[PDB]
Amino acid sequence: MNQERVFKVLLGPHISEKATGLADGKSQFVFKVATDATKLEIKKAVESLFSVKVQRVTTLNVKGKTKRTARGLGKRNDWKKAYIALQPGQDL
Amino acid sequence: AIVKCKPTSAGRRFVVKVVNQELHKGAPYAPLLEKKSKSGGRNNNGRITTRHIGGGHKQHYRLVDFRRNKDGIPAIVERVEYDPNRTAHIALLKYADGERRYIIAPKGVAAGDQLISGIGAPIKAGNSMPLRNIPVGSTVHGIELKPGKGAQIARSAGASAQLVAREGAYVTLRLRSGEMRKVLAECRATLGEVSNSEHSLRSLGKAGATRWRGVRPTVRGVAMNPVDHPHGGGEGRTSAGRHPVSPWGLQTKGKKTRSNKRTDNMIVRRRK
Amino acid sequence: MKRTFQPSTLKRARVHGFRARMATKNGRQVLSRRRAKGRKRLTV
RNA sequence: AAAGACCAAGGGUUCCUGCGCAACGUUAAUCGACGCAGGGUUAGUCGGUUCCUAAGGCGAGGCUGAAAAGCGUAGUCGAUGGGAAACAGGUUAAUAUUCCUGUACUUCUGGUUACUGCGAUGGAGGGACGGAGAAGGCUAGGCCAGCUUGGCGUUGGUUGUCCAAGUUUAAGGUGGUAGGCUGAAAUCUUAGGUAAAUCCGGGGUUUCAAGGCCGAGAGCUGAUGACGAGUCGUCUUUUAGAUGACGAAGUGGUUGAUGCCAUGCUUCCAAGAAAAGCUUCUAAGCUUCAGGUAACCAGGAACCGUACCCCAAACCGACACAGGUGGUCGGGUAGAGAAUACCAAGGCGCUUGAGAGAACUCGGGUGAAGGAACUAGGCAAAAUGGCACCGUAACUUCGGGAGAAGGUGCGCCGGCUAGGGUGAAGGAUUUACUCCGUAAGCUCUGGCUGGUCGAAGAUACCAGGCCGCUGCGACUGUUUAUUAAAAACACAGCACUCUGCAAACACGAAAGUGGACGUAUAGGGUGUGACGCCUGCCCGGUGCCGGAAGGUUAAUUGAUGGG
Ligand SMILES: [Mg+2]
Ligand SMILES: [Mg+2]
Ligand SMILES: [Mg+2]
Ligand SMILES: [Mg+2]
Ligand SMILES: [Mg+2]
Ligand SMILES: [Mg+2]
Ligand SMILES: [Mg+2]
Ligand SMILES: [Mg+2]
Ligand SMILES: [Mg+2]
Ligand SMILES: [Mg+2]
Ligand SMILES: [Mg+2]
Ligand SMILES: [Mg+2]
Ligand SMILES: [Mg+2]
Ligand SMILES: [Mg+2]
Ligand SMILES: [Mg+2]
Ligand SMILES: [Mg+2]
Ligand SMILES: [Mg+2]
Ligand SMILES: [Mg+2]
Ligand SMILES: [Mg+2]
Ligand SMILES: [Mg+2]
Ligand SMILES: [Mg+2]
Ligand SMILES: [Mg+2]
Ligand SMILES: [Mg+2]
Ligand SMILES: [Mg+2]
Ligand SMILES: [Mg+2]
Ligand SMILES: [Mg+2]
Ligand SMILES: [Mg+2]
Ligand SMILES: [Mg+2]
Ligand SMILES: [Mg+2]
Ligand SMILES: [Mg+2]
Ligand SMILES: [Mg+2]
Ligand SMILES: [Mg+2]
Ligand SMILES: [Mg+2]
Ligand SMILES: [Mg+2]
Ligand SMILES: [Mg+2]
Ligand SMILES: [Mg+2]
Ligand SMILES: [Mg+2]
Ligand SMILES: [Mg+2]
Ligand SMILES: [Mg+2]
Ligand SMILES: [Mg+2]
Repeated sequence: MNQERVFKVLLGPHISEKATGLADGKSQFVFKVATDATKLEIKKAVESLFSVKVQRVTTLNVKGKTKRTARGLGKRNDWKKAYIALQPGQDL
Repeated sequence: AIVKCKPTSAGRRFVVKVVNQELHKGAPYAPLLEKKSKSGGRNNNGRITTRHIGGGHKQHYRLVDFRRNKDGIPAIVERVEYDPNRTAHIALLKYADGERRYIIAPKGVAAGDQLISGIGAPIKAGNSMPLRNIPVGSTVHGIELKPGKGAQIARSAGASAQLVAREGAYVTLRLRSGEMRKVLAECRATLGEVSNSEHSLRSLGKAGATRWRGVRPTVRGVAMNPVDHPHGGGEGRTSAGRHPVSPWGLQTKGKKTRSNKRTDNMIVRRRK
Repeated sequence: MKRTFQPSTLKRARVHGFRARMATKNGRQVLSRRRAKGRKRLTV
């Protein structure tokens, strides 16, 4: 990242029960990221934005669900999730 | 060195093995080895083209020096080894400059013998020289046909040729086939007989030993149906029912098949 | 009882996939035929 | 030795939670691999990717081919193989060698310092490997004892030689052991390693013999840690899910792998990948440079997979189908055992039930007297069955036949008695992961006697029926997937014949390829079919081989005649 790509990397926080439990207990925050966002681009984006210090980023790709309904077998988009751990003081 | 096995089981009865205890017990010479992947006797096209080939033992090819062209430099035999590629034994020559090579072992050659090739090579039964320097009457093996091409004629175990006549530029050899052939006197040959002459005395005892050597079974033509073989067909056990032929229809009792007009001048008298 | 279909996606790809078809001229004809008929799936 | 737990393939959300039951589920369904919605898969070390190649593919030019194309060189792909490194504990409804805690390891990048000849597409080494067998050394695991905690038994006894549970702990570091391999060093020189080499190979001297490489495992550390029945918080909350601190013992002996040393060792013949990474040597180049080496500091290790099923209801079989599906782990008692029986850890009772207790069918148990009279035929059944010991015929190719046949003993409890192994002591080498040895204790194998119970002691499961004559095929093997397993096919052995290498022969309009990186003791085709004794007569027919005096005979040529 060396451009306006910083604004196209993080798609938004993930609002699961596992996400909030991770935010409270540990200092990890689950974000939705672009499917072609590397772990380095996510770390830089969360540091430029949100003005925090990132300790480690782990990512995983999530398969979109199919839901064969209503004259055919549809399919939701594949999406990427990032677990972002900061320093203990920071809360993002 | 011919050993008959005791009949401790069926399949061991009639096993007669050639056990040469003078052979090397260790590994072959690695710099002279090379990968040799098997075919099932199969073609460029993946077609068989040669029946009864398949499923033997993995074998390294040994780079045998057929053109003994290191003239002048003496060699020490220093080892005789088993070769899975041929019925003859091979000897690992160590030349005076330290270069190591593989040659077909002559009959009496053992480790420590001195071999030399060239014009002035002494006449002893391990040496190589052009056929013009070999006296008439000598027994030779590993004879070239084209100068520089390498040994081609007497190479299998026990093989030898007889130098019978010498004209101007050609030498007449008597092959173990009984054919009298003309060879250029410039071509090289090695004096003496090839080793492992008792290889013909061996008896495999069982169907498995033939399979160990990569030979698949032969099915007789009379055992087939007419669609597969000219000899096929017949109610009950029947003979060929016709003059015997190959599966492709060529007569196989007599019926000479040589059709090489180019090389006919090299054959003095013909025998097979 | 072993049945005739023993799936292997690697073997399936190498025998019937898009690049296997495009490699030959009769394979390109299959893709032309299946495009002309309008098949949603072109290869497997 | 799975109907348990996994890895792979295959599938693809079936995983978990809330709501739900129309259809799906061979019944009902509140339940579900079903419907709706939400959630869930976290890696420098696992597996890929990336590096390297096998078979094989494609293949610039090229060669060949009416065209389409075929083949193939340089190359470039292609794992099922080779090539860096991670373990334990905790934790979710659902992920974890990935998150957290703790302790490691590997490999890169940047900078600073100090020293310095660096550099491949090449040379050398290395990587790097078969079958079988053996006897060791370990380890996991098992068992016993001791210890800790708890218990004192609805019915005789049970404060004891009693009962129950627990008694755990990895990678890494250190160590260089059991054990395996190999003589080492200096100097001089050199037809070799396509060129060069200081490296390798060869040759000649001198010295010393002990230097080097590999290597399970032990011990120590990792670990004052973690784990640990439970105790105290008891918010609760009934079924005791969680809730957060503490938490005892945590030691010896023996047995012991199919796992590791071991890619070792011995032996055999059928003679046992490749390439790279890696080490080293130089060439072109580069010469204050670059580059290399070592130390320190700083930082990094991207991308993809990860849920779930996986002898299965989620894969292949149209099905929630008695079938098929590669690899790994595999505890206890008995047992030779991965057989078998009963159990463990775990997982299940197989998605219609309820009765009744006819014929008949299926699958079994027992059976008077007889005992193959059945039947095409002892089909089926019944029977035999283990170990040790005694004993064992014709015939034989001397190996066999043979477990021939047949017989005896076998449980349990005592008395006496012979040896394995391990093993504190002690001694030695009181050099050290050393050797000898060791009482007790554990553990294994026996011998001789006596008693005793039952109808019966190889008591269950498990576990040969045997003999005689004869046909065929020598034998192990193979075969009609789905009515034929055979005397058929193969086979070792035998013989005939072809083939002189650009081999015969085969596939290919061809190039080329197989034969074969083989060379007549070889290769092809044909027949016969171990072995033993043998294999007789016929060359008229047909084929094949050899010969060429004569006859006949193609295209071709075109004398002559007739138009
Ligand atoms: Mg991480
Ligand atoms: Mg990942
Ligand atoms: Mg044969
Ligand atoms: Mg045959
Ligand atoms: Mg037939
Ligand atoms: Mg025919
Ligand atoms: Mg007849
Ligand atoms: Mg299972
Ligand atoms: Mg679904
Ligand atoms: Mg479920
Ligand atoms: Mg229903
Ligand atoms: Mg559902
Ligand atoms: Mg090609
Ligand atoms: Mg081209
Ligand atoms: Mg490659
Ligand atoms: Mg692989
Ligand atoms: Mg799970
Ligand atoms: Mg090299
Ligand atoms: Mg082996
Ligand atoms: Mg009482
Ligand atoms: Mg040692
Ligand atoms: Mg999983
Ligand atoms: Mg079916
Ligand atoms: Mg069912
Ligand atoms: Mg099934
Ligand atoms: Mg199977
Ligand atoms: Mg069993
Ligand atoms: Mg009766
Ligand atoms: Mg009776
Ligand atoms: Mg009777
Ligand atoms: Mg009768
Ligand atoms: Mg009757
Ligand atoms: Mg019967
Ligand atoms: Mg029975
Ligand atoms: Mg009965
Ligand atoms: Mg008869
Ligand atoms: Mg038979
Ligand atoms: Mg059949
Ligand atoms: Mg049958
Ligand atoms: Mg026959």
